[PDB]
Amino acid sequence: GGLGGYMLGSAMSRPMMHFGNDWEDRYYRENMNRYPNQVYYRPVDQYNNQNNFVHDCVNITIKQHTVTTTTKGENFTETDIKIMERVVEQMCTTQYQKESQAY
Repeated sequence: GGLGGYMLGSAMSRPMMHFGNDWEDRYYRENMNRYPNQVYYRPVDQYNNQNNFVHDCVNITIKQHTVTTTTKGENFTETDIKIMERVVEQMCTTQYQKESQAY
Protein backbone atom coordinates (compact mmCIF):
# COMPACT_ATOMS: atom_id res chain seq x y z
CA GLY A 1 0.00 0.00 0.00
CA GLY A 2 3.20 1.94 -0.39
CA LEU A 3 5.21 -0.41 1.82
CA GLY A 4 4.26 -4.05 1.10
CA GLY A 5 2.09 -7.14 1.52
CA TYR A 6 -1.20 -6.08 0.00
CA MET A 7 -2.92 -7.64 -2.98
CA LEU A 8 -5.55 -6.29 -5.41
CA GLY A 9 -8.84 -8.10 -6.00
CA SER A 10 -10.84 -8.26 -9.20
CA ALA A 11 -13.34 -5.47 -9.93
CA MET A 12 -16.82 -5.80 -8.52
CA SER A 13 -20.14 -4.31 -9.54
CA ARG A 14 -21.11 -1.12 -7.72
CA PRO A 15 -24.12 -1.96 -5.46
CA MET A 16 -27.37 -0.09 -5.17
CA MET A 17 -27.05 1.50 -1.71
CA HIS A 18 -29.70 3.28 0.30
CA PHE A 19 -28.46 5.77 2.89
CA GLY A 20 -31.70 6.50 4.75
CA ASN A 21 -32.30 10.05 3.57
CA ASP A 22 -33.04 11.91 0.35
CA TRP A 23 -29.93 14.12 0.23
CA GLU A 24 -27.37 11.37 0.79
CA ASP A 25 -29.18 9.03 -1.70
CA ARG A 26 -29.07 11.77 -4.38
CA TYR A 27 -25.46 12.64 -3.46
CA TYR A 28 -24.57 8.99 -3.70
CA ARG A 29 -26.18 8.59 -7.15
CA GLU A 30 -24.20 11.61 -8.43
CA ASN A 31 -20.83 10.95 -6.78
CA MET A 32 -20.54 7.15 -6.59
CA ASN A 33 -18.29 6.80 -9.67
CA ARG A 34 -15.55 8.53 -7.61
CA TYR A 35 -15.19 5.62 -5.14
CA PRO A 36 -13.22 2.36 -5.55
CA ASN A 37 -14.49 -0.67 -7.43
CA GLN A 38 -11.74 -2.92 -6.09
CA VAL A 39 -9.96 -3.45 -2.77
CA TYR A 40 -6.39 -3.79 -1.58
CA TYR A 41 -5.65 -6.23 1.17
CA ARG A 42 -3.41 -8.64 3.04
CA PRO A 43 -3.80 -12.46 2.69
CA VAL A 44 -6.73 -13.99 4.53
CA ASP A 45 -4.46 -16.43 6.35
CA GLN A 46 -3.10 -13.48 8.29
CA TYR A 47 -6.17 -12.43 10.22
CA ASN A 48 -8.12 -13.93 13.11
CA ASN A 49 -11.61 -12.80 12.33
CA GLN A 50 -13.30 -11.51 9.25
CA ASN A 51 -13.77 -8.43 11.32
CA ASN A 52 -10.19 -7.43 11.28
CA PHE A 53 -9.63 -8.27 7.72
CA VAL A 54 -12.50 -6.01 6.80
CA HIS A 55 -11.35 -3.10 9.03
CA ASP A 56 -7.85 -3.26 7.49
CA CYS A 57 -8.97 -3.77 3.96
CA VAL A 58 -11.04 -0.63 4.36
CA ASN A 59 -8.49 1.88 5.82
CA ILE A 60 -5.73 0.78 3.48
CA THR A 61 -7.90 0.68 0.35
CA ILE A 62 -9.34 4.05 1.11
CA LYS A 63 -6.13 5.74 2.13
CA GLN A 64 -4.39 4.50 -1.17
CA HIS A 65 -7.38 5.62 -3.24
CA THR A 66 -7.11 8.95 -1.49
CA VAL A 67 -3.45 9.31 -2.52
CA THR A 68 -4.21 8.48 -6.17
CA THR A 69 -7.26 10.77 -6.28
CA THR A 70 -5.53 13.67 -4.47
CA THR A 71 -2.46 13.54 -6.76
CA LYS A 72 -5.05 14.09 -9.53
CA GLY A 73 -6.16 17.33 -7.89
CA GLU A 74 -9.64 16.64 -6.48
CA ASN A 75 -10.64 16.13 -2.84
CA PHE A 76 -12.95 14.03 -0.70
CA THR A 77 -15.07 15.59 1.89
CA GLU A 78 -16.14 13.97 5.18
CA THR A 79 -19.33 12.76 3.48
CA ASP A 80 -17.24 11.10 0.79
CA ILE A 81 -15.17 9.42 3.49
CA LYS A 82 -18.34 8.23 5.32
CA ILE A 83 -20.02 6.71 2.32
CA MET A 84 -16.78 5.29 1.06
CA GLU A 85 -16.39 3.70 4.47
CA ARG A 86 -19.69 1.85 4.09
CA VAL A 87 -19.38 0.66 0.49
CA VAL A 88 -15.73 -0.29 0.73
CA GLU A 89 -16.75 -2.22 3.88
CA GLN A 90 -19.34 -4.24 1.93
CA MET A 91 -16.82 -4.84 -0.89
CA CYS A 92 -14.08 -5.98 1.52
CA THR A 93 -16.70 -8.25 3.04
CA THR A 94 -17.56 -9.85 -0.28
CA GLN A 95 -13.80 -10.18 -0.84
CA TYR A 96 -13.26 -11.98 2.49
CA GLN A 97 -16.17 -14.27 1.75
CA LYS A 98 -14.65 -15.03 -1.63
CA GLU A 99 -11.04 -15.58 -0.63
CA SER A 100 -11.89 -17.67 2.48
CA GLN A 101 -14.14 -20.17 0.56
CA ALA A 102 -10.84 -21.33 -1.01
CA TYR A 103 -11.88 -25.00 -0.58
